[PDB]
Amino acid sequence: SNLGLEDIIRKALM
Amino acid sequence: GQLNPESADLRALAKHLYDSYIKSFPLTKAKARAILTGKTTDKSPFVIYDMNSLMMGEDKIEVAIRIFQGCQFRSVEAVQEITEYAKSIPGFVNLDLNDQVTLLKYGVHEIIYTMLASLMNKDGVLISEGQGFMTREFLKSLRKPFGDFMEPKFEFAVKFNALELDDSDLAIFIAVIILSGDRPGLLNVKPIEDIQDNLLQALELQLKLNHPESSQLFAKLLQKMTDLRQIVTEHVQLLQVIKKTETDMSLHPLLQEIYKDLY
Ligand SMILES: *c1ccc([N+](=O)[O-])cc1C(=O)Nc1cncc(F)c1
Repeated sequence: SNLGLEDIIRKALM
Repeated sequence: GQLNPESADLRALAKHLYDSYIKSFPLTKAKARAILTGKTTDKSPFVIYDMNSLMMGEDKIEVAIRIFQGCQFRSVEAVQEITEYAKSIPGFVNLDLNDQVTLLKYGVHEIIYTMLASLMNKDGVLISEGQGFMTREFLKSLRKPFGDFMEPKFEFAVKFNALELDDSDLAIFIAVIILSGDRPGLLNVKPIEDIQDNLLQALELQLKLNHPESSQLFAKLLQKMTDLRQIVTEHVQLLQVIKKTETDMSLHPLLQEIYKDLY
């Protein structure tokens, strides 16, 4: 999802 | 063109990106082409070309919403690899964090379709981690709406693959996609365009050095972004086609699992 995808990206940027 | 400090810096950028790309993406275009052209004798994929062969390949392997949920789950690794790649692009991690997320959330779909083209030829697409090959006409033959899912991506991939880009080219192209100043909701467009300007200079030089056969390849490649954008935009309409499809949408379980490998 968009919200799921954003969270994947945010975690990966950590 | 001259060999001067700025051109050397653009070559060093291209190399940096290429090295990062190799480190970030284990499945390269070269590996995929070696499989498709019959040279990875280590791994000869099984060919699925009709319902009979689909059943013979069983050991090697709402319906549509479950497909999309499953392929999105299977694409998490790709998203993570693309995000790791983005961190190597000079300047990217210094951007506003909200802009980093915005760039990636729009860019990843276009990049996944770009990488999907490496898995495709005019006959079909690699699946099951290169252990299988699903033919294009078999996908196209499937009942609506499934039979329409992939054909526009094959049409794109044939045109895109006709450019004969290699992994060194793709590394810069993918970085250019990520640093798109046009994404909606960006807060600070100018630092993004400053990086993209540098990436574009590096791509232009890369393509001139690497493709003497193709005079306007830079322009032709940038135009491929329109096709990528169309495919992404259409996915929202696939979702509407599914809601409005009053017909039976059962699909063989093994075809459901093959679709989960696609995008
Ligand atoms: C996954 C698996 C198979 C297909 N397909 O055959 O069309 C599509 C998808 C899918 O979820 N694609 C996708 C997801 N998020 C954004 C996109 F632009 C595309």
